[PDB]
Amino acid sequence: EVAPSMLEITIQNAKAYLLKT
Amino acid sequence: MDADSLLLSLELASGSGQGLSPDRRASLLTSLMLVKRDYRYDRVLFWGRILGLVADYYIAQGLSEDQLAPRKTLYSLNCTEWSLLPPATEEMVAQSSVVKGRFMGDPSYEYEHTELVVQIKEETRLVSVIDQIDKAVAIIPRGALFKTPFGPTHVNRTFEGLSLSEAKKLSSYFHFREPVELKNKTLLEKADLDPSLDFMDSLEHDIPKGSWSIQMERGNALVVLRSLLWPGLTFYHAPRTKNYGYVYVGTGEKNMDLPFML
Amino acid sequence: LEEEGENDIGEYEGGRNEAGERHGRGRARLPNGDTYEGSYEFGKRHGQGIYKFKNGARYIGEYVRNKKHGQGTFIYPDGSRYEGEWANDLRHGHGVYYYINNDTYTGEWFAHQRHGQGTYLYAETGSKYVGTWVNGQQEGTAELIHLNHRYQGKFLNKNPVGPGKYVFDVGCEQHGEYRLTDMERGEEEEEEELVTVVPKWKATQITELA
Amino acid sequence: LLPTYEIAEKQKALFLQGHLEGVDQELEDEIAENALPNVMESAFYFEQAGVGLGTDETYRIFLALKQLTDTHPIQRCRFWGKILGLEMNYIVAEVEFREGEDEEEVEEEDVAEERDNGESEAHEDEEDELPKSFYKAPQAIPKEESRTGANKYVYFVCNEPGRPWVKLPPVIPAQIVIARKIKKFFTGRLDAPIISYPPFPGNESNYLRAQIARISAGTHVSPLGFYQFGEEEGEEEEEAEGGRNSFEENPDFEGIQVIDLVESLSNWVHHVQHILSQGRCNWFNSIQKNEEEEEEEDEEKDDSDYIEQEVGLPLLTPISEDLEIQNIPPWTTRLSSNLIPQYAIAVLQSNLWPGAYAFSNGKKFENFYIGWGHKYSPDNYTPPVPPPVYQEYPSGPEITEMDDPS
Repeated sequence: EVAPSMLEITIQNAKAYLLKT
Repeated sequence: MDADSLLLSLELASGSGQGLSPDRRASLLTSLMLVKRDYRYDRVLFWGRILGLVADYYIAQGLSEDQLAPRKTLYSLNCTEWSLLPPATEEMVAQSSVVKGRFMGDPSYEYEHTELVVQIKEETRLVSVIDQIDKAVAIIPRGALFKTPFGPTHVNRTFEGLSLSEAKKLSSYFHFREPVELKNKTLLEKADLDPSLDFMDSLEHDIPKGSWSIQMERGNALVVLRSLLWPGLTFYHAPRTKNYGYVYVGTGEKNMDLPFML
Repeated sequence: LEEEGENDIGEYEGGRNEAGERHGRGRARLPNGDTYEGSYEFGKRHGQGIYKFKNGARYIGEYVRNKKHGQGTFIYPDGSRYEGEWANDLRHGHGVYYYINNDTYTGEWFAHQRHGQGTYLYAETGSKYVGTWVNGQQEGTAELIHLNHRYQGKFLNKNPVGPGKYVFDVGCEQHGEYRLTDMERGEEEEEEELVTVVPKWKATQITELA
Repeated sequence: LLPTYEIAEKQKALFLQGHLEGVDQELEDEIAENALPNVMESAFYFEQAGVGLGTDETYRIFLALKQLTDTHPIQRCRFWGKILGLEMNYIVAEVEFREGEDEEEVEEEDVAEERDNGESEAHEDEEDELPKSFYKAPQAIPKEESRTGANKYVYFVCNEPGRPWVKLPPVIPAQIVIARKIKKFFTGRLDAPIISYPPFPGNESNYLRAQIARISAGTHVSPLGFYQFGEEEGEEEEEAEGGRNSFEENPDFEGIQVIDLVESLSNWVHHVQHILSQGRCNWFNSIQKNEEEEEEEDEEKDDSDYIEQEVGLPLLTPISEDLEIQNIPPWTTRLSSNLIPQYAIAVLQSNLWPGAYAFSNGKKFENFYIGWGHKYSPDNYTPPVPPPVYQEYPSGPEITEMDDPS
């Protein structure tokens, strides 16, 4: 498995922050 | 230990008992903002006091727009007349490492050492002692600074202070200098850290282990980190606010008996 | 006392060979007041036996031709004792010495002296000196281990020398050096001026446990 | 639920006045007169000196000494100081108790001395007797009695204001010798063992008492003429071996000028007895045997068993004669403000014990240690060498195997 990119990790962090209620 | 909140800093760091006189306190409050304009500093930090046999060295520094830039050191003997100090090199430290004892208090005083007679000034010794303390036991909390992708590091204006859980942990405090061990850290360890927040070396991996005596003065409303590698250093932190700072009041001698001491 | 009276034999109870010499297991009361109980061979001691001296000294172990040999336990009249190998009435091989104040030395032996690797535990403190022994003096690479710490470095004439480091249980090491510093000039009575070599620790760096 | 609130609910016991609705005013008059120090004025003077705690912590210890003096029959008290630590600091008060109300520990040594004479009887085997050891162990240096020497000043220690104070155990001469030979932090807990070389015969509470006594014996200083010796009538013939161990405050102390107190070291005099290298304040002879035993050993007394009498510095010694730490003066004198000589107060800093400070406005003084409780040394703390290996029993004729005759 390829490690996720720093761009992808920041995208997941940005998506999860917008998912915060 | 900002000059704008120096009075609050001295009142909070007075829990270590090494305060200052109202003569020296108000002289410091006025003279730091004088040094701030006279050298056009963005911020001015009161370093602390190096005790002596006749007089006490009162040390402070100024900073540029970049918070990680090399700072400029100034010293005083009565908290009024401030004189700048030269930067240190490797030969500068290597000369000064052989001098032991307390400071006389006179910047023109000189120490004689026999090498297998090298003259080593007290101002020469003062500069190296300040720089050795600055590289070793400087503390800044996590999130106080953010590093832009352009390269300069600025003060985070959204920094609301550490939480109650993070203030009790040594990993939330970082060295206030350029990273050293972070470059040696592996890529797997680098994947979990924020490049804009975790760009410094943490106090959890400080050498030696257990060099920080973290204490709860007024019940972690004031978080007091006292250095054990350098006695007389007290760093205060007030959680959920912007109050922070460190002060060194001592003889300027390393506690290299720390393995014997722990 | 090893100059035998060839005509003063003393008391003996045990077997004898065809030549009249003492053989086999027997008990002999020697003319110096000492007593022995053990096996004999051709009028000489051989094998296991117990030799009890006059003042309270006693050896339990093997003997070979009027000389102590093999494993043996000697309990000295001062209350100290040694348990280990013997060779020609000398402390040899590996052995344990229990001293007069419950100090325990455990290690090699050579000609009644502490030699080779050895561990000397001080009973009053609890520190153990683990390292090379040369003629009963502290020398070579050695470890002074006490409670939560150990010094790892070199020794010389019971004065530790040179570079070394202290390893503590909290997770740290302290690298420095020992300098042999001769400032104590004894104003005692005029008898054999002893250079009281005082080693001073001078640390240079502190490291974590790797 | 934050520990800020935990101290807050603990400190409100100090802040709240007790529900003394029914307590006699005469009893309140007899209690609240003479049992208290001026900690608050001291900290301001040490604030003038450039040291001392902040106000809010000082007033909290100022509260903590109230509950301490209300709970215990304290005659005199003084804020000794604050010794910092790893997990928590120690707030230390030096006191003196009333007469006849001391909680005397009722002979704990009576149990320890009755567990060695276990003679084994009724076993008849008269062969192979062990040679009994003639090693008489060196006599342990006896503890100093109460209200005398290093044990003269009783010390209570509290971790935080609002927490109950705990009595420090009395200090031992073997403890002081070892505490000088070791150097350790404090962990904030008095039950933590002192794990060092040589081993400390006691916990952190005993080490804290030993460190406090060492600080008190060498930092507690007074202006010259503040304290005077009492004029005892009739004891002119008993001054040969016993020094004057008592001092009284001089009512005629007009006062030394601050500039004289700063420019001259000799105007500061110590007011606590020095602790000897034996570990006492008054020397003890460990070789002084019984008179019934001396009558038979008068013909073979060697000249190698003499112990030189350790005589320390007496009471009221100027700080100028204290030992220079490699041409470093042991005391630092400065004005509280160099711009004003008239309201300068004499800042005195102990270079021998960093964190020990003493003020003098001319008439009032206190001594106050705020540090880590450790002695300043120019070189490293060198751990002691292993003791020399005891010389084995020599291989004489009693170890040389006597030959077998034919």
